[PDB]
Amino acid sequence: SMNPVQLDDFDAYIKDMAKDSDYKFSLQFEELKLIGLDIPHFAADLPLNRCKNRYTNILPYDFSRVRLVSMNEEEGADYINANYIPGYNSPQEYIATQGPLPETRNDFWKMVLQQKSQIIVMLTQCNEKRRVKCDHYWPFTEEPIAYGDITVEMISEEEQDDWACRHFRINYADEMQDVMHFNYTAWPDHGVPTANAAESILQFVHMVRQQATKSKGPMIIHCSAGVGRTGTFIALDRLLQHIRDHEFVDILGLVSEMRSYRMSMVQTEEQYIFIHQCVQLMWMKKKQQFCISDV
Ligand SMILES: [Cl-]
Ligand SMILES: [Cl-]
Ligand SMILES: [Cl-]
Ligand SMILES: [Cl-]
Ligand SMILES: [Cl-]
Repeated sequence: SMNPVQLDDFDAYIKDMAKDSDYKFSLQFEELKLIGLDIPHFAADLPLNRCKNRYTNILPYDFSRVRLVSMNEEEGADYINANYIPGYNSPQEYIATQGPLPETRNDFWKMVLQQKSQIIVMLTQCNEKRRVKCDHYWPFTEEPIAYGDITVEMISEEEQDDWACRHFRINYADEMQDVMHFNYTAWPDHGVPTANAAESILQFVHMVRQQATKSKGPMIIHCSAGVGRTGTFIALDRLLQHIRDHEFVDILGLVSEMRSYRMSMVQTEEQYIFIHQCVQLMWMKKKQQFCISDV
């Protein structure tokens, strides 16, 4: 479950991964399916926490789960469906979480505050094609809204074709924190995304990364399950940095590592292949960069 590939061999690699109706893609993916099967998630299974999980089979591992501050000995007080994930720069660079439910939106804001996260990435619209994905857990207007103990004011909201950016100021009594929220709204349909789809997503990943160099705390990433589009964005973000610095990539290693921190990161084979497609584009662009001589 690591397979590092030299970038000047990546073209031939993906052609081989693609032969026989993507057979080697499937085989790697079947390797990945096994990662984390015997890592405990006892907390995720507590009775009082059943209603805090969007899905019954997307549960946070106990070792990497994010804990909320607990006033109580009440069961599951500290629980949220979120895990820390390593990144390119730090071992707790990200938090991958499900899209908040109405019943957990308060818990979600508590996490943002307690974790001192200044960046939230949302890879879904609240509803898509008449299916619920995520509660609209932030305000609709500029008027501050109380979410349990934490008030959120939208300071600004900028909408583009494929994404929107929102500045939130959050407070808990005398404690105040500023948070940027980035919502990608054009996540492609099943199955082979266009060239423009891949380019749009890479542009989005680039913009979030620019804000991350200015900020501190974990970067919170969610979709609906907090595994599929979420793992994909995290993979892409790390791969962008990696490919800037190196002449090789290990995508298999990368997803294997992520699945050790949260189950089912990169949910589908189609997403796994999409990562490879995005890496082919990153490589093309780096090769364009090679035609400029500075040093
Ligand atoms: Cl950890
Ligand atoms: Cl850390
Ligand atoms: Cl403060
Ligand atoms: Cl890795
Ligand atoms: Cl996809």
